[PDB]
Amino acid sequence: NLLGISWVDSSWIPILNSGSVLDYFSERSNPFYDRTCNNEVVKMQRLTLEHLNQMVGIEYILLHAQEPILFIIRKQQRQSPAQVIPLADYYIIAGVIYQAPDLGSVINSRVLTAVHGIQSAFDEAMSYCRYHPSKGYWWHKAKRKEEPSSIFQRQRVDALLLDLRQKFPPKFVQLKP
Amino acid sequence: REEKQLEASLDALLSQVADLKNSLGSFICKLENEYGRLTWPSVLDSFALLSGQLNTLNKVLKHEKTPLFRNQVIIPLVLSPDRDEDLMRQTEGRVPVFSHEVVPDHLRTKPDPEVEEQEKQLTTDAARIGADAAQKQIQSLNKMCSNLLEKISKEERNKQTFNPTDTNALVAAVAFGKGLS
Amino acid sequence: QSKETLLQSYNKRLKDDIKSIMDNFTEIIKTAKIEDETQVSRATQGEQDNYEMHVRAANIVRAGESLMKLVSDLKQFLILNDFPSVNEAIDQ
Amino acid sequence: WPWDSVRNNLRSALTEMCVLYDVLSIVRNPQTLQLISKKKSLAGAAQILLKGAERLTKSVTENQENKLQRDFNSELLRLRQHWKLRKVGDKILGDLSYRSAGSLFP
Amino acid sequence: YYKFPKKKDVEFLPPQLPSDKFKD
Repeated sequence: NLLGISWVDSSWIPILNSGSVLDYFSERSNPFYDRTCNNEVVKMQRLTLEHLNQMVGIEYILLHAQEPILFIIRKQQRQSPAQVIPLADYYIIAGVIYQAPDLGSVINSRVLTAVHGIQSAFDEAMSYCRYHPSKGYWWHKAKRKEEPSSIFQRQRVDALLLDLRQKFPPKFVQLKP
Repeated sequence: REEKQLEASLDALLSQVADLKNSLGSFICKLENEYGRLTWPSVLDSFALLSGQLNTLNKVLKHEKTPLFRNQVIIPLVLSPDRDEDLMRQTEGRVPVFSHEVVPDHLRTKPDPEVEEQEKQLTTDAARIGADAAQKQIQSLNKMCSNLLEKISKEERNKQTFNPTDTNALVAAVAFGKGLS
Repeated sequence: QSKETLLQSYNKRLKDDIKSIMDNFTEIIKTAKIEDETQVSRATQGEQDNYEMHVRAANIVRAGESLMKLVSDLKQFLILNDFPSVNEAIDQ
Repeated sequence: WPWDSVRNNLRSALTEMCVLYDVLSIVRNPQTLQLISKKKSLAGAAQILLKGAERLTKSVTENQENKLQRDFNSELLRLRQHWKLRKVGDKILGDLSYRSAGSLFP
Repeated sequence: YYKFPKKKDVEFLPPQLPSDKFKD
């Protein structure tokens, strides 16, 4: 259960190349990979690449080619050749030593996160107030705006209104003193 | 066309997620300026339509005709977070500018610990109390409402107020004695 | 115009929605995911499947326990028939 | 805080979509967490049911305790059953104009 | 209102009234 650390490799990884990962993992100090790698048996002779996959040694091996940032550190160890048995990565991708599993935990962490947001949502709307017998039937822009009973008929006044800028020309304003 | 099947699943989930995000962003603009007359029923319908339809597709596009996640490994072509103007035409909605040391924790399984941390803090609170009504609780009440919803209206496929025979018979016996003798 | 047809359609829609809310909210009410049938992940996907009830489960139970009385009052108010067709309390 | 919460939800959705798109482009024992999640979901469902029952028995219990002045099915009928029936121009029902026998002016 | 009150344009007539409540 040691994928949760968000540690990094800085100087215990003088390099994170294909074999340089095995030699970095030889010297776990402090965070670069597991102290329980083949660190010690890889460092008995020298900073090397045998304990990666060639000899039977559980080091942070070149599980695949990655020179640019860091090879995908897999604690590669199998008594026959051509296999790495995975639990994590000492690579510098995402700047951390994550779990190196599939999209499963990635999306599931995405969704646990969004669900944090969602429960926030549900409660936030929850107890604002409720509709009741009357919507929130409790405690027993609306009053007025323009005109309630403002009937036409004599609206005819309108009709004449349509005479007046005409009986006489509106003067220009353009002055908001 | 086996590789195309896996590529179609990624585009389908991404397009639906982008559409749901755009709908949530557009609906939020009308719920911020017009804060008055905001009913719980109308707001709940939009969120339910935007979350559920996306979650169903996301769950279906992962456990149905998906490539094995044990052989293939996630590995990018190169590690260069350079801002190029010829790379923004491959996502169509996101990934505007990719940087390297600008985001130490922004993308990690959507970081929002509320389940793993809780299970780690309460990893030991029940040894031999239950463990029988939690996993074997799928047979207590199996059917309680599924055998009463399809035998009311769907199983049928009404008082009569008008008599058609009485209408035609009374009309012919009123004009004359047609049918009496 | 025939508003009785619209009233019957509204009543049928309300009944169907109530039946669905009573039925579409039992996918996790009768089981607690005792087995791991998810081929992708059972620790990060199955845990988030039930912690996301607000988007999956509680998204229907919210309106499903609120629209019932609302629709009941709406139907009881829009149709205040008072139509015994004889107006019993008139000759009295 | 309506606009603040709206912007927060929009930013969260944008971050989720960006993380999903980035992941898509890059791809191209005694824990019982599910049990605790199911227990929390059942507790939330029970709380929602209790809140619904409380809103029902609190906002609709007006006429159940004592008949008081209430337009909802308790006051509108008293005048209606006494004066007119259901009619709607916009919200107007049964104007008193004696038009049944007036024949003078509407 | 204060603001700037620069509402010039023209029109200066219309009606701005309401009483629609008699089956019409």
